[PDB]
Order: sequence, then C-alpha cells, then structure tokens
Amino acid sequence: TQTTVGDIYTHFFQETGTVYLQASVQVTIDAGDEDEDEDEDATDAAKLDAE
Amino acid sequence: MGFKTRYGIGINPFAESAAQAPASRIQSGMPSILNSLGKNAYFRRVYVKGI
Repeated sequence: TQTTVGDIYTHFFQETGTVYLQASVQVTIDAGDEDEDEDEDATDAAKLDAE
Repeated sequence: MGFKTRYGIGINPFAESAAQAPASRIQSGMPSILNSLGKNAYFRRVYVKGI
C-alpha cells in the first residue's frame, strides 16, 4: 500500500493496541523489497508490525 | 442516549521558531502537516533501543 502525504492510516499492534498514523513522506509500506527469507522470526502479522 | 462536546486545540505562537515572520499576516493557529508536524521547538523525543 503506497502512502501519500497528508493522508491518515490506522493500524492495530498485536502487543500495544490500535493507533492512527498520518503519513508525512510517500513510501511503500511492506519493506520496499525486504522482510523475507532472512527474518525467520514470527508470523505474518508480527512481521508487518515490526516494519 | 448520546453525548457531545466541542473542545478544539491550537498550536502556540513562535512554535516553529525557525522563521522570522508569519506567512500571511492572519494565519490559522491550529496544528497541521505544514505547521506542526515535527517542527515544534518545545518538545524533542528520542527512541531508546537496547534496554
């Protein structure tokens, strides 16, 4: 999901709760081209929250 | 049954403190992307990682 400046996004963290985030600089949320293979840490949701 | 209330908030004058003059003589004193996002001088926040 591609961020756009001035917009508002919302998310819920598995360990701290829900929160609303306003993007300030356009960026790709996922990792750009990262968060695969080398992680070997946890579930899909826990990977998104870390990023 | 429902509840309703109106509060409103506002930035402080000289908050940015990097410019010597207001933009348009009369300007909104309410926080926004172009006036309050990470530009205030009254507050600094630093993450702590390692503990």
